Amino acid sequence: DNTTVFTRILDRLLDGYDNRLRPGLGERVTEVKTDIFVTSFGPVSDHDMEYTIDVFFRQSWKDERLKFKGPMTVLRLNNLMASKIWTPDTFFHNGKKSVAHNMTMPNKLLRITEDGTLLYTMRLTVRAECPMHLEDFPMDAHACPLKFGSYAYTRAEVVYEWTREPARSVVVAEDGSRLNQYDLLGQTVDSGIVQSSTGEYVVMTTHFHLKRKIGYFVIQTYLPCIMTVILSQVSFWLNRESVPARTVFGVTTVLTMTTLSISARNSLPKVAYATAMDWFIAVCYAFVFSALIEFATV
Amino acid sequence: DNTTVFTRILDRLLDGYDNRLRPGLGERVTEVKTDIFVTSFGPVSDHDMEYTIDVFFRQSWKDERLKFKGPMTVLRLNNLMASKIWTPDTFFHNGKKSVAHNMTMPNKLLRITEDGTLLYTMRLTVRAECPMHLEDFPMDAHACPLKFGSYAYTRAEVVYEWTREPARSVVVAEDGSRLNQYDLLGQTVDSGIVQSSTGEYVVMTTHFHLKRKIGYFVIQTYLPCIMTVILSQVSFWLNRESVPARTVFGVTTVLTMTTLSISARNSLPKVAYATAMDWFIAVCYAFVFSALIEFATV
Amino acid sequence: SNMSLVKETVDRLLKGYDIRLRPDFGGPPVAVGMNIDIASIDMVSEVNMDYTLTMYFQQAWRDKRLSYNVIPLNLTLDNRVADQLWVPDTYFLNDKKSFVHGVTVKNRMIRLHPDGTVLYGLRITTTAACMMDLRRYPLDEQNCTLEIESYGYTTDDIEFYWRGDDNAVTGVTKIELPQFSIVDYKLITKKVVFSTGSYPRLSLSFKLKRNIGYFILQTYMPSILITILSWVSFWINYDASAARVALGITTVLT
Amino acid sequence: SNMSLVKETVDRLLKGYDIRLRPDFGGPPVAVGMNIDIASIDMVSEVNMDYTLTMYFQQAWRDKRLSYNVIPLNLTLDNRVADQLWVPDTYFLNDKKSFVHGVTVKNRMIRLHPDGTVLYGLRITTTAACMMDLRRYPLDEQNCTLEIESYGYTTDDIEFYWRGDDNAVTGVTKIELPQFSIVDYKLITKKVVFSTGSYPRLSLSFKLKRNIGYFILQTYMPSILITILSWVSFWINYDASAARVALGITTVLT
Amino acid sequence: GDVTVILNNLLEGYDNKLRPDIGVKPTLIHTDMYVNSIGPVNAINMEYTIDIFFAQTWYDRRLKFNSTIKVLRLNSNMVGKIWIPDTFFRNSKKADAHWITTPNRMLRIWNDGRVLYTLRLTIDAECQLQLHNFPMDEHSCPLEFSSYGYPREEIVYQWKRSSVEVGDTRSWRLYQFSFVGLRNTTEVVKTTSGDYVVMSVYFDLSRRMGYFTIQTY
Amino acid sequence: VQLQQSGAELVKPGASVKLSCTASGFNIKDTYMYWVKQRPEQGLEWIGRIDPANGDTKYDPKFQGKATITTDTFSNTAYLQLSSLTSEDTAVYYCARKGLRWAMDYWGQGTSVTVST
Amino acid sequence: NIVMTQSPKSMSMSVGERVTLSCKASEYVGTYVSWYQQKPEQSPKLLIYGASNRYTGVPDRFTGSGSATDFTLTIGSVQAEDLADYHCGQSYSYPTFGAGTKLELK
Ligand SMILES: *[C@@H]1O[C@H](CO)[C@@H](O[C@@H]2O[C@H](CO)[C@@H](O[C@@H]3O[C@H](CO[C@H]4O[C@H](CO[C@H]5O[C@H](CO)[C@@H](O)[C@H](O)[C@@H]5O[C@H]5O[C@H](CO)[C@@H](O)[C@H](O)[C@@H]5O)[C@@H](O)[C@H](O[C@H]5O[C@H](CO)[C@@H](O)[C@H](O)[C@@H]5O)[C@@H]4O)[C@@H](O)[C@H](O[C@H]4O[C@H](CO)[C@@H](O)[C@H](O)[C@@H]4O[C@H]4O[C@H](CO)[C@@H](O)[C@H](O)[C@@H]4O[C@H]4O[C@H](CO)[C@@H](O)[C@H](O)[C@@H]4O)[C@@H]3O)[C@H](O)[C@H]2NC(C)=O)[C@H](O)[C@H]1NC(C)=O
Ligand SMILES: *[C@@H]1O[C@H](CO)[C@@H](O[C@@H]2O[C@H](CO)[C@@H](O[C@@H]3O[C@H](CO)[C@@H](O)[C@H](O)[C@@H]3O)[C@H](O)[C@H]2NC(C)=O)[C@H](O)[C@H]1NC(C)=O
Ligand SMILES: *[C@@H]1O[C@H](CO)[C@@H](O[C@@H]2O[C@H](CO)[C@@H](O[C@@H]3O[C@H](CO)[C@@H](O)[C@H](O)[C@@H]3O)[C@H](O)[C@H]2NC(C)=O)[C@H](O)[C@H]1NC(C)=O
Ligand SMILES: *[C@@H]1O[C@H](CO)[C@@H](O[C@@H]2O[C@H](CO)[C@@H](O[C@@H]3O[C@H](CO)[C@@H](O)[C@H](O)[C@@H]3O)[C@H](O)[C@H]2NC(C)=O)[C@H](O)[C@H]1NC(C)=O
Ligand SMILES: *[C@@H]1O[C@H](CO)[C@@H](O[C@@H]2O[C@H](CO)[C@@H](O)[C@H](O)[C@H]2NC(C)=O)[C@H](O)[C@H]1NC(C)=O
Ligand SMILES: Cc1ccc(-c2nc3ccc(C)cn3c2CC(=O)N(C)C)cc1
Ligand SMILES: Cc1ccc(-c2nc3ccc(C)cn3c2CC(=O)N(C)C)cc1
Ligand SMILES: Cc1ccc(-c2nc3ccc(C)cn3c2CC(=O)N(C)C)cc1
Ligand SMILES: *[C@@H]1O[C@H](CO)[C@@H](O)[C@H](O)[C@H]1NC(C)=O
Ligand SMILES: *[C@@H]1O[C@H](CO)[C@@H](O)[C@H](O)[C@H]1NC(C)=O
Repeated sequence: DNTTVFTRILDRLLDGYDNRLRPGLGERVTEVKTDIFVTSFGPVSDHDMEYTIDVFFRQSWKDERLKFKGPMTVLRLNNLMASKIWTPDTFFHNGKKSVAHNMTMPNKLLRITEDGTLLYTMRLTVRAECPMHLEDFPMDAHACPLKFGSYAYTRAEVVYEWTREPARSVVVAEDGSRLNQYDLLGQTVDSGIVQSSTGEYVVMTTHFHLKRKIGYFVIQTYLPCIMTVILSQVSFWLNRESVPARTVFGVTTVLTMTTLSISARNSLPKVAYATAMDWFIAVCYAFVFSALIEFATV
Repeated sequence: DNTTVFTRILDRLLDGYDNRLRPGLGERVTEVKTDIFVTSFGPVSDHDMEYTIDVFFRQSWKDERLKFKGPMTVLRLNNLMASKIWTPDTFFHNGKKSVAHNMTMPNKLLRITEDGTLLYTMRLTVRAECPMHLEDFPMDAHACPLKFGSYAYTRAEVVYEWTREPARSVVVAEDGSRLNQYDLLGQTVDSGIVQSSTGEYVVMTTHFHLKRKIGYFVIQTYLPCIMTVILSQVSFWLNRESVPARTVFGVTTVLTMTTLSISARNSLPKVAYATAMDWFIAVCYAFVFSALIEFATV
Repeated sequence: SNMSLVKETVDRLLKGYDIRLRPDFGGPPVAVGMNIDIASIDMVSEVNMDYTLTMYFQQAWRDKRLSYNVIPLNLTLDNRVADQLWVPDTYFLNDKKSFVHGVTVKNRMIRLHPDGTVLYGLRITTTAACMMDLRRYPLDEQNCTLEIESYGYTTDDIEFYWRGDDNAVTGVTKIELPQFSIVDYKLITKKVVFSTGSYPRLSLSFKLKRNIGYFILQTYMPSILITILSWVSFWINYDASAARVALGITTVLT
Repeated sequence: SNMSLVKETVDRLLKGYDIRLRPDFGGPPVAVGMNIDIASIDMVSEVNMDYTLTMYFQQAWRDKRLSYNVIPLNLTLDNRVADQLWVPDTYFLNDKKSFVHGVTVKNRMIRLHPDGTVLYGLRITTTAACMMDLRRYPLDEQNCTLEIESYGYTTDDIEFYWRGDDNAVTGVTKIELPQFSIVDYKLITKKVVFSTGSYPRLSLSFKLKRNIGYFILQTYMPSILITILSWVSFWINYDASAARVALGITTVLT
Repeated sequence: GDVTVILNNLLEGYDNKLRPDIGVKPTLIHTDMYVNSIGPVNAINMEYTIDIFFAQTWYDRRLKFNSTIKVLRLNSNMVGKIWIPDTFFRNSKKADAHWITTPNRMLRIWNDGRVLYTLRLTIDAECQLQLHNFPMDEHSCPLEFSSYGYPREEIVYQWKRSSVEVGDTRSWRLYQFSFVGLRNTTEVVKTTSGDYVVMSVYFDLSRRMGYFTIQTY
Repeated sequence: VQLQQSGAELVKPGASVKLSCTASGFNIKDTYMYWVKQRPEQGLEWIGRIDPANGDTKYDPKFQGKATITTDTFSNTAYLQLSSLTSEDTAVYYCARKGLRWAMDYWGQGTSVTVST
Repeated sequence: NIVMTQSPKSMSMSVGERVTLSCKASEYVGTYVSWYQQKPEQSPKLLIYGASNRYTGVPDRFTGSGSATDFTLTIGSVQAEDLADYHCGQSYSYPTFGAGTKLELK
């Protein structure tokens, strides 16, 4: 007792409930209101060209079949109740490998309001592909997208919308930022349509604008390259008669420029095109090699 | 059918059976006889301070509820029967991560004797932590433990014991040794008590005694160091006029010494204290510098 | 006796038990006491900005639906009973990857008491994220935390507290790290507000001080003694240009 | 019809079927025939002392309870039926980690025959421990093996044999490895005794010979050269100390 | 609801262990494929990644229904209730479907019993690269698939003219390779358990020498 | 489907006025309710919005205090009340409903609120 | 506060031919720009919701487009019923409307 009334309410709700059918299957279109809270913007992987993001993924929709009358206006139920009812089959269009967290128990919540409205939040770590053009590397900025929508329900059946104003519908926790070599300038949301052979689907888009931090690349490539160039330069002040000295300087500097070139190329992915750092390295290499040619002519 | 009698026997055994309650839940103490057969002693990771071991973990106990009278004295049953009955929840206290193999089916064994004795064996790969002090590295020996006992059952409910004599209950296959740079000298077992926030528990301990093989470290770190010292010393016999030659001797000998110093440290984890190899490298390093100072002063 | 009695008691307890409803579903919040026994801080990586923590996570609460008086002793039941009972939906916000140890069986405990109290234990190893400020590296002190929170239940439904409030967390002094030392730790009880409500959060945090001993002989001594070697150029006769050139360039390469 | 009758017979076969008891529980051992089709040997590693092996692992045994005569065709059933049928508990003793492929569904086959035979296919990738003797590396030949035996059933309950005994393992010729060449392979049948009893063991072993061509140019050639240039010092007059000393000492460094 | 009644009738007396027309004729399955992306082609492991939307269409006499609803549009809840072909990729080192937020599976059933079943897959297909001519080598290596346990007498796969379509190709992960084009193929392969219709799609990839130029030349 | 907004109101300067927007054919709890004023022959300007299910209200930064949006879920009505009225408040006030892509799909007939003596 | 600049402020273009209304946004408003029609002495009527979507029961001569900040509304052929004031509003953030442009025939 003291909960038999609630047990009866829940048992009545599920009784004669078909969770294979979306709410309002024939009468109307199921309107799912979506919201994202980013508890942490994970590190960006350039080699894999992906970023990790940990979020509270909130979805809300109205289910007439779940209307109830009871002492409580909102039923805060366990996650396991969510499997017995219809929930949207949202998927991430550009998601590579996403994990639904389950410690200690599935990180999901289901809340039912007496009017039939449902709130369904889950905790996720989404790994989404973020295509990048690295022609300006390491002084480059990217808008990493997070597209999501419904699998198996077209615009005519399930549509997605932001719970609140689109500008305020994707919220990033102030302290949640696991970026090391990037800066999160802001996020932008959009809504559109995906044209598919199976139909037309609603896609909700979010773009996170990142600008790469250059301090590490400065310290590891540009300052060493400038220092190698100057080390090659100082040979001119050296004595002409010290031919072995100047030869050692030149050859060692050229070897040093090759090792910096090869070590700098491995950091970024094996893209075909040439990045800004590549041009800087090439020009520094040319300068040191010209110093060697000048010593040879002398 | 000849199988109908056994189906009836198994249905009578499991009728009105509670696998949530240990044998003798209120009257006596469930005494679990334990036995280990090491099919292979996996590699020992010094950097992670852990070792891998593959075993057949054997546990035996008596369950009066499972007494039967049939044409056979022992029921060799499919492992899925193990889930239908009560089994001890043994766990490894110092296990970092374990695998209960189930290819192609759960590698488990369940034999019920007519008098209610149970034999429950399983194939496991236990990755356990082996705290190890590396002061005498690479001339160091370790006693890597393997502690196991019950989860949630105190000594007043479940007590463990070795099946055979304690000196003969951990058996290692002669061909089953996956060690590369360690020598397995033997194993010792002990049984004790552990006090936790939840109660008092029986802990069964096995210690595997390991001796590190030095040959790799000989050929990789010592011979290079003695050779470097002698190569630095050869500079003594050279002419006092050959200043650049002896200078190059000194500088490149120190180059080799620094390379060997950095290359030796990664061969073992990041330990604050200094190992024997570090002392040897430091002494050879001091000798090389000594020789260099002799050349510089002369 | 003592076996059929226990079986019928447990059967009656689980009869008509609604796992979908928390203790006092329509009443006041259920209080859950958190008890932790740190087993090890397995590794602390600056590359991944996380650390691995193995622990015995214990939760205690009261479920009057699981109250019995016909048998006088604490009941320990097979861990699979935890699936038929209600357990708090505790989660660690800052965990990247975690699991419950499952050998030989799920390392989980269910202990019932006559008054209805439920002691629920788990052996959990979790990789938790903690951003590190490496400006003073390797002379830095890090502060990595584990944030324990309820997912679906607000402060109206559930409340968290440390059982003991000083002895709630044990085993910290025993932990040994190859390149770290635990300066101290703190247990914090607070509340966090999200768009969906206010939730109870507990935070266990450690102050880690890095051991400089390894880094000395790994990076500082080589650089120092390479500088010592570089100074040797002065003692050599300045006529031998090639010798001093080789010396200096070798030091730069080192 | 040919659908109602098939459904009827399949319903009859699984009605009152005791999965816990092997075929002929009290009688003679059940004979299981083994076929392997080596899809590939992905990677042989010296550091990890193992090799990955993808294969189609098929087992054939005869089960009286699964005999039907009202339909003259071989019934291939959706592999979910295997969860309701007895299958031998075969396992690979020397495997580290293995999985059955699960896309688009579990890569599993169950085929019944009117005489009672059951074909049980599985697609398995297995990382098997293969300890190596590197005395003659890279001039060495390894003997990686795969040890198949029954876990719960002794030789009084089960007997393994190769189905064909010569063409039981296929695809070894088609296998390709970047660094190894498969000299030959052998199929062995035997019985291994443990304290729990005696069990049937099958062994599949490959002879792998390292392709020296890579290593010659990769390692020996730089060595051969460096030790040749080291002889250039002889042709130079001993008067010029700097050149000879630099050449020898840099050869040593290389 | 009406759809609830229809679905209840369809599943009543339905054996998902038996394929349609089990004792009659081979089940003809039409397969399409949308190549969402061709992931990196790493030669060290001798494999390549590909993300696809696999679609399969067949006819199930047991799923015929008469009603004004012409197509039953369903989510993944029904995938495991009806019979599904056991298609697998023969040269896959490892593949997995997608499960966030729910199983990325769709199921549509028409009046005439036709079933359309699509799902999202990422496959680490293995193909041998003949690294002669590298880094000028050109490769064209497959993504084969077939039924695991059903020989050609029971399951037959068939392509469509517009079965295989590709994405934009600009967001693809190919860095050192360029996608020249694709071709499809069907054949019969002799196996220990019988003859199986093996369907193949070949992706022609041309290497880019630009990166290795900078790296080594 | 239709918002039966109140009638035109004549208000002396400095006197608060209550404007009601009655919704029919839908539950205001479902969507947001908006209030928009249009000056004579001028562009529209958003005043504020209310989320009746939650009760939250946001305002054009220039209307803090000068306006107050409230709802009556039981009455299925939205109210706008202006604290103080000046010569600048003699406009037409519209009630609108949040639409498909956050568009104001349904508008009320409007209320003429003239401030004069 | 996104400011939607709507131009031209007025039009007297001849009946029967093309009309182009261009609305520009100060900041990014992805596709949440809507077009409302306001006939004299009457409440506004929604014409375009989102960018390039028509509302139910709208003449097919109306069509819009726009991506980030440049949005336009096009009428294939004017009619006597199209003589009305048109306002562009954004809903990416708290709503703001444009100045509105009057359409006239002559
Ligand atoms: C050795 O031991 C191994 C370890 O046990 C063992 O591996 C395990 O094998 C089993 C069986 O093969 C696996 O169980 C299956 O899993 C399928 C999905 O697999 C993927 O996902 C799971 C994780 O599961 C979570 O997420 C999925 C995704 O949505 C959910 O479906 C689950 O509910 C679950 O969600 C919970 O967990 C979340 C987070 O953890 C929580 O947030 C959440 O709230 C939930 O609590 C992964 O483990 C899998 O990864 C592994 O497998 C891949 C294979 O390629 C490997 O590559 C990888 O490395 C991993 O090893 C994988 O990603 C399920 O679909 C499947 O369940 C269906 O089938 C069974 C059998 O018929 C049914 O009983 C079951 O009910 C399901 O059918 C229903 O659902 C389908 C839709 O999928 C419907 O189409 C169908 O009609 C039916 O609907 C009906 O029932 C519904 C009730 O469910 C009802 O709602 C409907 O209305 C309708 O009535 C099955 O559970 C298990 O995952 C493996 N685990 C691991 C670790 O490998 C291995 O096989 C053993 N080896 C041998 C040789 O024996
Ligand atoms: C995520 O965590 C949840 C919470 O535990 C897991 O749910 C558990 O799922 C297992 C596997 O299905 C359930 O065990 C099963 O029970 C049924 C009887 O109900 C039995 O037929 C099966 O053989 C199996 O034993 C378990 O009850 C369930 N626990 C609860 C309370 O939810 C879920 O599996 C996790 N997801 C994954 C796969 O990571
Ligand atoms: C590691 O980092 C955490 C996070 O900053 C530190 O926790 C902080 O601890 C202090 C003192 O224990 C908290 O301040 C206190 O707040 C209460 C609020 O009622 C106030 O009454 C006290 O007077 C005091 O100001 C602080 O809130 C807390 N941080 C957070 C985010 O909650 C922790 O001390 C650090 N060190 C260790 C060893 O954990
Ligand atoms: C790789 O290593 C395995 C294991 O050492 C080799 O298997 C061995 O094969 C020989 C020849 O078939 C077996 O000898 C046989 O012994 C039986 C014992 O009664 C005897 O009756 C036969 O006449 C024959 O002499 C040997 O037992 C077997 N080793 C084991 C442990 O079973 C294998 O040959 C090696 N090479 C390859 C390519 O697999
Ligand atoms: C993919 O497979 C389809 C079907 O096998 C091929 O379709 C044929 O296309 C040619 C045009 O070159 C037509 O002449 C044939 O009539 C088509 N066959 C059928 C049955 O329609 C298609 O060419 C294949 N695509 C490739 C190989 O790239
Ligand atoms: C053969 C085939 C073709 C297309 C699909 C398919 N089904 C969907 C459903 C939803 C969404 C968003 C995308 N879907 C796609 C793929 C697609 O069209 N893209 C990516 C543009 C499935 C099988
Ligand atoms: C943190 C750090 C420190 C030093 C380097 C460095 N590495 C090189 C290699 C070669 C040459 C010529 C100069 N190098 C320099 C010089 C430098 O960076 N300075 C002086 C600030 C890079 C990073
Ligand atoms: C497999 C291998 C190969 C070479 C070495 C090696 N590394 C050094 C470094 C320095 C010096 C002076 C000599 N080195 C030698 C060779 C050597 O010391 N021998 C022969 C006694 C070690 C292991
Ligand atoms: C159960 O355990 C608690 C705490 O360990 C103890 O106080 C209590 O006496 C125990 N109950 C019984 C019946 O022993
Ligand atoms: C059934 O399988 C057996 C296996 O050997 C084969 O010989 C026989 O021809 C098959 N029967 C039919 C009808 O295909």
